[PDB]
Amino acid sequence: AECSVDIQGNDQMQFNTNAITVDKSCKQFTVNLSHPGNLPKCVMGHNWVLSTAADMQGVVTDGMASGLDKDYLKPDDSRVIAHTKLIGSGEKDSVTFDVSKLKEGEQYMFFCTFPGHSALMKGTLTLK
Amino acid sequence: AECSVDIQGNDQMQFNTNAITVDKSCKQFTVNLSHPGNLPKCVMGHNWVLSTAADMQGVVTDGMASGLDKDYLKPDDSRVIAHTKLIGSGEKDSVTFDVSKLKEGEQYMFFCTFPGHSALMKGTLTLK
Ligand SMILES: *C1=CC(=O)N(COCN2C(=O)C=C(*)C2=O)C1=O
Ligand SMILES: [Cu+2]
Ligand SMILES: [Cu+2]
Ligand code: NI
Ligand code: NI
Repeated sequence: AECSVDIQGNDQMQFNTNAITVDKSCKQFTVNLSHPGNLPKCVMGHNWVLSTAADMQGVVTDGMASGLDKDYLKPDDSRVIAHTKLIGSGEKDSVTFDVSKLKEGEQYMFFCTFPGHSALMKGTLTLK
Repeated sequence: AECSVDIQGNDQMQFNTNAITVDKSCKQFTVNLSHPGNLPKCVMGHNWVLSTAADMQGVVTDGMASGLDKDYLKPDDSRVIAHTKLIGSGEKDSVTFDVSKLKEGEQYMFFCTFPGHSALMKGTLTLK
C-alpha cells in the first residue's frame, strides 16, 4: 500500500481532506504539505500537526501563545507526534514519521496551529 | 424596542451571535463591537461588516486582497451598507446606521473580512 499523502492548505483556511488512513503495513508515513494560496505565512500560514485527540486542544492552545517565530508550537512539546513547518503562499514541506509511533485503537487528530485555524483545519488519522 | 446590540469577536475566531433582528420601529441601529481576546489585530483582527447576502462573497474577496492597512475592505466599496473598523485585542468600536437603508424581505449578512474569518464569523440580519 502507499505510505504518503499530499495535503493542501489554502487561503480559504481549509485542508483538502479531513481524514487520513495509514495502512499498518507501512513502516514510515510521509505527509507532503503545500500552500497554493497567495497570502503570506504571517496572515494565512499553515502547518500539519499530529497528536492524540486528547492532546489536540492543549497543543493548539500553547501553540497559539508561542507566536509566529516558533511556528505556533510550544518548544519541546512532547505531545506532538509529528509536524511540518509553518508555511505560507507558494511554499511546501514534508514530514516523514515512523508508523510504530502510532497504536491501533487510539484516536489521532491532525490540525493547523496558526491562531484560529484548527476550528476548520483539522481531521482524523487512523492506523488500519 | 431596543435598537442596539453588543457583539464580541474572540481569539477562537467567532462572534457571540449568528443572528440579528432589527425592529422596524427603529430609525437608527447601533452595533457595539468588542474584542475580549489577547491576540493583536494583525493576527486576529475582527470587524463587523454588513451587506446583502448576494454581495457578501464579493466584499470578502476584495477585502482580503486590500490588506491590513485598509481594514481588509476595498476602498469605496458601495456594497458595504455599514461597518466598524478592524479591531484587535482589548479594543472596541461602534457603528450606527439608518434603518431606512434596509428593506423588508431582503436577505442581509454580517461578517468579518479578516482573511478566512468569514468562514465562521458570519450571521444573518433581518428587518422585522
Ligand atoms: C507578514 C510577516 C509580518 O511581520 N508582517 C507585518 O506584520 C505587521 N504587524 C502589525 O501591524 C500588527 C502585528 C503585526 O505583525 C506581515 O505582513
Ligand atoms: Cu492554518
Ligand atoms: Cu475576524
Ligand atoms: Ni505498501
Ligand atoms: Ni424602540
